Amino acid sequence: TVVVTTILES
Amino acid sequence: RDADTKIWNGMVGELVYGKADIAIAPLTITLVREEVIDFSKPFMSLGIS
Amino acid sequence: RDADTKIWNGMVGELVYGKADIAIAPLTITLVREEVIDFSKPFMSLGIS
Ligand SMILES: NS(=O)(=O)c1cc2c(cc1Cl)N[C@H]([C@H]1C[C@H]3C=C[C@@H]1C3)NS2(=O)=O
Repeated sequence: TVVVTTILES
Repeated sequence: RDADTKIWNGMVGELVYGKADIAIAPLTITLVREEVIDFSKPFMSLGIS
Repeated sequence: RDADTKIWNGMVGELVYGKADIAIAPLTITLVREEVIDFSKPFMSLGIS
């Protein structure tokens, strides 16, 4: 699978 | 960038150091980030308000 | 693109077919143009009005 990085901002 | 140690942090660090493959995230398209990782055509437009 | 002939015209047609090196123009970043020629990052934002 592919690792999708992101951040917790509404 | 840390100014002296010259390692990237953050999500740009996760992409450079091979931890992650794609940053689908509110990452601002800047010059100094462009040189070390590719950016898409921007998916959303913004400015100082 | 020409319909039933599949030949580009115009400013995109000059870049695909090698007659021109670079387009400093009001040239809209669209899907089918991206598949044949690379675009830079946008330099103005607009819309159909
Ligand atoms: N409505 S919006 O502001 O979220 C928004 C913003 C943008 C959209 C589409 C929408 Cl719906 N598309 C453009 C795209 C068209 C070409 C130019 C920039 C990319 C490729 N990017 S943008 O200018 O950043």
